[PDB]
Amino acid sequence: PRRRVIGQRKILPDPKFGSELLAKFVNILMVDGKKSTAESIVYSALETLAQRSGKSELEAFEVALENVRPTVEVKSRRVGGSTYQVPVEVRPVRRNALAMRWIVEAARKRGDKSMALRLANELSDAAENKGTAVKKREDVHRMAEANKAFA
Amino acid sequence: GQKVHPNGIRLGIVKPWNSTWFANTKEFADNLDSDFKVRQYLTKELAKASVSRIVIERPAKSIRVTIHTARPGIVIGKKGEDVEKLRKVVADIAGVPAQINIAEVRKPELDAKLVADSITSQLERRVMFRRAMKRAVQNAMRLGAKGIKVEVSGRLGGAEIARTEWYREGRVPLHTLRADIDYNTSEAHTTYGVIGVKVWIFKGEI
Amino acid sequence: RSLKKGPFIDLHLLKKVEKAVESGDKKPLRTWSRRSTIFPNMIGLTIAVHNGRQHVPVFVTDEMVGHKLGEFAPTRTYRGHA
Amino acid sequence: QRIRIRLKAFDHRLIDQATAEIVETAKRTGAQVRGPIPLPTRKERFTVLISPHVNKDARDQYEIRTHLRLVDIVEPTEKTVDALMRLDLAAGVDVQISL
Amino acid sequence: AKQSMKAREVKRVALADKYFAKRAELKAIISDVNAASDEDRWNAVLKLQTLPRDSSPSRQRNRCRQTGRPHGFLRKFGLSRIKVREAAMRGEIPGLKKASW
Amino acid sequence: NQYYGTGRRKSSAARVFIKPGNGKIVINQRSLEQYFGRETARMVVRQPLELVDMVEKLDLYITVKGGGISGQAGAIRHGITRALMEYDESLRSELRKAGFVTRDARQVERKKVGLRKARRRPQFSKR
RNA sequence: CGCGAAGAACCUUACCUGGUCUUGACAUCCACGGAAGUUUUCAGAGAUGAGAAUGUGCCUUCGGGAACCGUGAGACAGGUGCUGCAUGGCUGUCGUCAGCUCGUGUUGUGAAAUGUUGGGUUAAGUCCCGCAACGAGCGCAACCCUUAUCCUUUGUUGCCAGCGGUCCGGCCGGGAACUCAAAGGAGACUGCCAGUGAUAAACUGGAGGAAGGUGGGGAUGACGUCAAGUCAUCAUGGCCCUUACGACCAGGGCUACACACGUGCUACAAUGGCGCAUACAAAGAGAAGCGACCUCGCGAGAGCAAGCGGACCUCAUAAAGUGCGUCGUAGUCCGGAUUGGAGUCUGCAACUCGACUCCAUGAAGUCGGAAUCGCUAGUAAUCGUGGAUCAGAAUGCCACGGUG
Ligand SMILES: [K+]
Ligand SMILES: [K+]
Ligand SMILES: [K+]
Ligand SMILES: [K+]
Ligand SMILES: [K+]
Ligand SMILES: [K+]
Ligand SMILES: [K+]
Ligand SMILES: [K+]
Ligand SMILES: [K+]
Ligand SMILES: [Mg+2]
Ligand SMILES: [Mg+2]
Ligand SMILES: [Mg+2]
Ligand SMILES: [Mg+2]
Ligand SMILES: [Mg+2]
Ligand SMILES: [Mg+2]
Ligand SMILES: [Mg+2]
Ligand SMILES: [Mg+2]
Ligand SMILES: [Mg+2]
Ligand SMILES: [Mg+2]
Ligand SMILES: [Mg+2]
Ligand SMILES: [Mg+2]
Ligand SMILES: [Mg+2]
Ligand SMILES: [Mg+2]
Ligand SMILES: [Mg+2]
Ligand SMILES: [Mg+2]
Ligand SMILES: [Mg+2]
Ligand SMILES: [Mg+2]
Repeated sequence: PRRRVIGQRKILPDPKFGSELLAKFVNILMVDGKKSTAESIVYSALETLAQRSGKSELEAFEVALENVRPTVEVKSRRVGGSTYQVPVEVRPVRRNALAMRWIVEAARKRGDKSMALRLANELSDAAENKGTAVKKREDVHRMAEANKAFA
Repeated sequence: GQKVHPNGIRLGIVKPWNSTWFANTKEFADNLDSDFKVRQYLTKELAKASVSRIVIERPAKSIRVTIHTARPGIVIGKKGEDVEKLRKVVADIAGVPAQINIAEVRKPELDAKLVADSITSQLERRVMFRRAMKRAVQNAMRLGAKGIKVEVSGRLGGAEIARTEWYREGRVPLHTLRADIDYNTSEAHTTYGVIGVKVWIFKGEI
Repeated sequence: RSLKKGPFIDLHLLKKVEKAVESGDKKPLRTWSRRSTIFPNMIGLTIAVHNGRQHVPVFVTDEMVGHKLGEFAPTRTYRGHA
Repeated sequence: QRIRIRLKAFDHRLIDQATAEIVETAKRTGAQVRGPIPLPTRKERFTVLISPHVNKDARDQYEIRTHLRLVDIVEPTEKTVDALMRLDLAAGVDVQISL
Repeated sequence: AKQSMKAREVKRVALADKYFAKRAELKAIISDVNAASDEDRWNAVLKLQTLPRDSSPSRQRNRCRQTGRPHGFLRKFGLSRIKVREAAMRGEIPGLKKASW
Repeated sequence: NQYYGTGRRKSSAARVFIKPGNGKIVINQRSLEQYFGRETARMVVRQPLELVDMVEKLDLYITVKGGGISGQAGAIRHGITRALMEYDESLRSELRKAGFVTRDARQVERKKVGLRKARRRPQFSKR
């Protein structure tokens, strides 16, 4: 990306709800181009949150999403052979992307039977501000305010 | 870098094929090789008759070979015993009967095959390559050619180290597919080895 | 392996072996045909089968019937590396 | 009856004019001519190594296209058959007739 | 060059249509269970061996027609890859132009 | 009268006939729910008849060929678009803004010599 | 370093052991004797050595001349023997990088410079201004192929909207609308509208449009560099062999195995494994070939046998996908290496050394150290299909579509 600056690419809403955010979620969960599998898994986990521990069925997702979204990041900048870890503000879309990626990768490394109920537990405890996605956020923060002097 | 063959890249665009028969994959290979044999003959017995192109065409079950030549009198001979003594053996080689026609090239200095043959014939007569090359270029350019370039390569003048020496004049746009490019190659077998000659002649676009 | 529709054996080996079982056992029968099935007909005779440079003698026991002759003459020499 | 004519060639202009020559010489004897129809062209591809030795990724790709034309005649008077069997076309066209 | 290899190959071709595609009856037919299930089929299996080691269609290497190269053969033209390229660029194989799709 | 439309996607081709005044979606002599088992294909086919709204205001007889599920669904969308554009002739302006009118011209890229895929390169290593 | 090799059981084959030949396996010329082919005979591993039968084409311008065989003596044949650092031809590479030069003029004693630098701009030595330069050439771009929209023509073997009939299958009558096929034509040009810009060249944005700024992909590789690669495709200067470094045959070997490296395939599972049911492709090949239906076999396959030189017939019922059931986190109903037994088929012949099937066996492996590779969109990832080579023998190579 030296010269050619890029616009954006379209994305469909979700059949069942009509969301772009959750359509992003299932693209990030999809593996190998198996979209049907990922739609099945994500619907199966999200209703499992809603009527087991939860609200109106789109709200129950965003409440777990907001508590893992980071507000500050670290990016590194070189001197002549030194690189400072400078804290930077994260842009909205990158906030959603980082949150979704951390949720998916925390759900992938659990020990329960299905992927739907793994996702279910992780989103449920992200709603309760514990687990490992939220602590991923907490320690990216920790490191960002450890280097607060290099702003 | 290596170049594309300038006649091959223009087949079907502006340059036609040298064989215009049809065949299924049953008789394709033998058609091809009997064409090779006839071409090898009509190369090697018309050696000093200045033949430039041999077009082979196969109607239903028999052949006709059109010989483009600069010196039609020797390939038509003394009242015409010689196209007889040629078709009697071409019908012998291709197994089917044969017919022979003879077309004249009227300016033998605007054909890459004849110019290459000329330069190799002079090189085998122990002539300085510079003089051959420059005479070819000036003779081709004084007859209306829009461009020409010749190139000789390999132990020029008996040197121990081979060299490639080329001479260009006019305009030879090898990257233009519209371009009327007449290209050909020849080899001179001297007492120090083989010397390769390539000739490009540009006559116009479309 | 081969089809059950006929085992294979050569002609010259077949005739050499029949005449050797009529005439009593003899010299190690020199052969090059490593591809021929061992038959019941030559239990007891010694066949020296070619292995590339030599003729290895084999004394046919009844356990060998059904195998090929070449199985009893190794073609490659090898005994350790270092 | 019906007579069926299949034309194969390596280029499309020669076979185009050959099909013309057929279908107007068929209307010249006053016959009904069904067609001409272009059947799908069959293109055979070849891929060759282009160095003399040890250069696996350097290759050339060629193709031969065979063009196929079909024409049916459905009202043959006796002067249509001979009138089609006397016709002179250049060497690139292979014709197959079917009674 | 190795002219002797070309001689071997042409001898195999000639001797092979000499015997087989004419006397395949010794294997294609007599092996049939409807032809024999006994000493006849055995006698045929042993007769198939006294025919020369050649004369099989399975011993032709199918070399090039001009240089005699074993490898890179193309059944469509009867030439090696080198010869089909050198002759295709010169414009001698009908209809064979460079493909780009 | 019939109002007709042709639509095409990756390798599929769909012809669409619309009649006034009934609610049948029938594709290849089958229901929509019998044909497309995936609700995303069902959603893509109902897209153009959601801005151009209906209850059961036109019935549509569709056939399709070639391609897979997504290709056929996109082809049917494009065909419905063209057919209803022949029907009204001035629903065009808002269909342009929905992206339903542009023929998606993304085709699968050819495999190239020396490459394992269209662009995937063999594993390189310095030595 | 899945490179020559687009396919080493024999052959290929160039290597080894042994058995053999010497004007020769391949070619021309000379002399003599036999027309060529036939189809059996015993020895030999085989190359090679030993009888019967036979033909007589052809004009004889009646000596024999033409095809094929045997023997003799020589010019000679033959060499995948060496030199790619003697060469031609062909190829890789920097690199599809934007450059590399020339004529005339001018400047400098001269090697040389200028032009080709400068201000902008572009993917581009692309274009515009300015300028001791003025012009030109090879490159860039365009012309070529393919893909994305529409129109015209033709309408089977391809198609089925409106019609009649039907055994409910476009299958019959029938239609020429539609998909499609393949010829021709149209379309995109910063063409249009705003703004910025040095009244510039061009940049941002908008409209219309199937497509917008090189629309996507390919072919196309400038002057030259690396004494780069190939004398084993071929061709070729010189050197070397000439009862052998040439030629024929059988068996073996190129498949060895303490190890090290490169490129791939299959896994370590639940986004999964197994069982049943059921959808949606594209592009190809086929006459010593593709081989349907039916019958037999658990299966690989076998028997019989139609159709097809092919928009008709066959290869050939796509798989991932969807629905239901089960397994429930285990070295497992994961993995399928290794080995034993029984077979099929191709082929003179599967020991060394083929592919596939059935029953049994069920290693390692639980996501991989230092480190390292590919990819910017129908791409990556994954899932099947086809082709060349080829009697048989792909996890390789070259192509095609699905999901994405
Ligand atoms: K084997
Ligand atoms: K060279
Ligand atoms: K100058
Ligand atoms: K040499
Ligand atoms: K071997
Ligand atoms: K592999
Ligand atoms: K590896
Ligand atoms: K197991
Ligand atoms: K094969
Ligand atoms: Mg073979
Ligand atoms: Mg793909
Ligand atoms: Mg490779
Ligand atoms: Mg410069
Ligand atoms: Mg300068
Ligand atoms: Mg320029
Ligand atoms: Mg200037
Ligand atoms: Mg029409
Ligand atoms: Mg260009
Ligand atoms: Mg070197
Ligand atoms: Mg070397
Ligand atoms: Mg060598
Ligand atoms: Mg051998
Ligand atoms: Mg090897
Ligand atoms: Mg495990
Ligand atoms: Mg890129
Ligand atoms: Mg797979
Ligand atoms: Mg494949």
